[PDB]
Amino acid sequence: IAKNDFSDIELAAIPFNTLADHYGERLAREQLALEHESYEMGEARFRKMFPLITTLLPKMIARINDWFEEVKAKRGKRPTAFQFLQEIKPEAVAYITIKTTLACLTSADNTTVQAVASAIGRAIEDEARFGRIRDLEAKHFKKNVEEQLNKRVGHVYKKAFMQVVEADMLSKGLLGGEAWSSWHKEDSIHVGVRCIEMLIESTGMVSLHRQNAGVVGQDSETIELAPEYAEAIATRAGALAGISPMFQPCVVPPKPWTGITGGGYWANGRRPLALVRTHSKKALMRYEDVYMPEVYKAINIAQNTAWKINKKVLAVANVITKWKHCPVEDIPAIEREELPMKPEDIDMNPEALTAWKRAAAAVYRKDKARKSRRISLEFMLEQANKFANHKAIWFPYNMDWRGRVYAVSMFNPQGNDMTKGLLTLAKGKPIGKEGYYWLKIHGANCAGVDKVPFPERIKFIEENHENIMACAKSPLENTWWAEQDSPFCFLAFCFEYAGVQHHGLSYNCSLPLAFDGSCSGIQHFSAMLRDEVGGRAVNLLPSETVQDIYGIVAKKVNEILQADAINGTDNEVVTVTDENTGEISEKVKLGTKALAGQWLAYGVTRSVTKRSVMTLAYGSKEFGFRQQVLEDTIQPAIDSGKGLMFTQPNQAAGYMAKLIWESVSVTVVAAVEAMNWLKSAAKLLAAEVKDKKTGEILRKRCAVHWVTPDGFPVWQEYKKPIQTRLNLMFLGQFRLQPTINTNKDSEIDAHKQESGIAPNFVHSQDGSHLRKTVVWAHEKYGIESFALIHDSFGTIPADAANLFKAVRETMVDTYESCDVLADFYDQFADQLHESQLDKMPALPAKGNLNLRDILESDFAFA
DNA sequence: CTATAGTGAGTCGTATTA
DNA sequence: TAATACGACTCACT
Repeated sequence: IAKNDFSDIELAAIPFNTLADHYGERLAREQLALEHESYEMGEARFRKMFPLITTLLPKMIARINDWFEEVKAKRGKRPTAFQFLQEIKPEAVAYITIKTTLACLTSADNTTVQAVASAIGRAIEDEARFGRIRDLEAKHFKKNVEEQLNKRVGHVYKKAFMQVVEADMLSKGLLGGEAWSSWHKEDSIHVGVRCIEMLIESTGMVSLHRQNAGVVGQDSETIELAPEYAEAIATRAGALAGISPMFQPCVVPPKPWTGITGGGYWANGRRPLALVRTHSKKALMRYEDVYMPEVYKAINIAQNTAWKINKKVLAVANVITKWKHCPVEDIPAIEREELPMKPEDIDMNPEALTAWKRAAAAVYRKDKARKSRRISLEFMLEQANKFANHKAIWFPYNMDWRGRVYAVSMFNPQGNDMTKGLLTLAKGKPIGKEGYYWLKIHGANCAGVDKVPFPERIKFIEENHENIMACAKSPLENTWWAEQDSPFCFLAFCFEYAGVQHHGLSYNCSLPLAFDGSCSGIQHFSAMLRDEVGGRAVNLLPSETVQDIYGIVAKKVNEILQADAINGTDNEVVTVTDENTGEISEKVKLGTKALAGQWLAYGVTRSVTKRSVMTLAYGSKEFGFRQQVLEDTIQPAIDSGKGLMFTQPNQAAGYMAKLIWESVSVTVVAAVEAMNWLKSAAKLLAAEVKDKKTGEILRKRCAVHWVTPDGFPVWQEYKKPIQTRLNLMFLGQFRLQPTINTNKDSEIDAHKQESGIAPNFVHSQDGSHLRKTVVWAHEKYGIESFALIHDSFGTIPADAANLFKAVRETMVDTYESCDVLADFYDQFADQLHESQLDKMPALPAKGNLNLRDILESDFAFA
């Protein structure tokens, strides 16, 4: 083990060396240096900036010292935060805070004092530990290594790219460990809050706002980025110049994963990562010695893909994102949106100061969103411009408790349009007729043209040749591209395309082209159940046309509407018929006849069913859609000015929720029958079997466990949090008493255990597919560069051909030799129940579909 | 999922510390 | 001595 076995001084030297031999000495330090930014800002690096940081940092740092004197100069008990914070270096505490606070303000929703406070403690603790070794480390790579200039060089602008290291040739000292916080959450939060409290004091960077003072289920306290400060981020250029996200890319290939922890990043002066993100330590220890060569292999392969900033697009982005009217109708506006005017009628409540509260609300709900979207954007731009020149960069990877693979860094290939467009693959190959083809297939997809057959997609592309060429030429003048669904990505396609018209198929392209799965989960359920009626619906089977589940699910809603418009119930009486005299209320019930018509008066298209149905693989049922249709279709309808046909809004949702559910239930009968078998399993596995008046524990509440095809075990165990509050005098102004979930966990939550299985299962299932797909597309075919995004697979135009069939292969290969459901039963059988037994099973029926049809399936990527 | 978390005041009793 | 900070509890809440 790295720990214990070695001494602080060694551990602080090992990473640098094992990283200097490879890649050179110049980068060796750049890698550690860069990583060290997660904890402290560099003296030289800072001073060199003579941006926002240049004012925050110094004032913040001074305030931490002032406080330390204040605390000591006083008799009696010392604030709990002190105890922990006093140990840590003020230059690190300040940076971690500022840095971390901002990153948290990127979330348009969870900016409650607890989320923020928690983040700070989680990182301030990472410096508390590791800080020593981190210091030694800085010292060590700051000094020049001895002799050999050929080894100290390394890089050299050649054509070959840095090669990853051999897991077998890795020093023990690099084998990480202990990647879990060890502080009681109370202490953690304690630290957090004070840091925050000090940020405010020294620099009014943020403010605390009381939200919904009174509501027992909504009340809260949140952090808001102070106005003047927010306006600088949107207005100035690079106000976040020296404020890089917690996790940044890499300048050298990521440390391979050999164990449960300590992979990806290199420095030992940091808090090691963790193969699997988990709710607890022990929970993560269940992977200590599992043995899943394929999982690690898939991961390690994924890390390797080299990326490079897309210089050109970075050039366009740096500009347009500062226009008082950007051509991209999505880039958050610069000028705040002014609140609605008041009808002057203050003393009237017909609906004035009744709904006006709502009117203003929305505007406020948006300003916050738009503000925090600006920060995320700015973070990306900063991160983009920061590595714009780097020949190449890499991304370390992680997994969620289900398996799904994720890029650790904030700015990563799994981001949004702009984020994606700013990136492209490091090395490419000559496009060739094969590539040029799909490069144009992607560009089509990049626009809202992906519901049609390939040939016809191609038409669209060539039919806009002059357009594509115009924009590529002068992007700031021919903004046609910025009017496309995936603007920055399309624009990224134009730069390449034109690049082919200027070099022929001998052109070397690296743009990552992706093939996204139609409707993951519904695909997977369909395969494991061989449902033909449903698989086709998604797209498993070949067709002349691209199937559109959300669309075939809509045509069915319509025919029921048509019929219920002709026939159907008749508007019912009131509540006086059920209870004569006393309740003239609900003077309306509305039958199916009226309700349907109201729907036929609105339209009911593919939109009205998209979300309502795609949340099927999330535990949604007929009751779920109710509150879904309402806010996603009717509410904003009324709220706009239309939808005046929904007289009794609450009832309309009820009618539609039914129709969608009744409609889907027949379309993908399988998925439904499978989700049910799983809900009916987690239930028994959860429930606490008890005897009548004896209460003896026949068998306790257990967790649902199963293993995925590529051999990745997964345990799903939702638990009930043990809460508590804290009494914190805030800025000596009032007592902030936040409710917080304590690390100590108790009884299992059978309700969430049940309603969470299905959605979790498939996701885990498509996670293994994504992995197998990386191993196959890497061994069978040359594909070595991957742009994974859960249900979207991408590579370079050259390798596109092979990846396109690779996904089909693995997809097929697995469900032909694996009965996941049965394999599941082989889990909770010999590991669950003792008495009942019956009234549970009934494995769903298998279908008449041929998993081979997939290979030839034209529009069923993934 | 990407972890997440009702609020402040009025009152007491307690170990701690200049 | 006698300040200090804060966990514990109980309440009322636009």
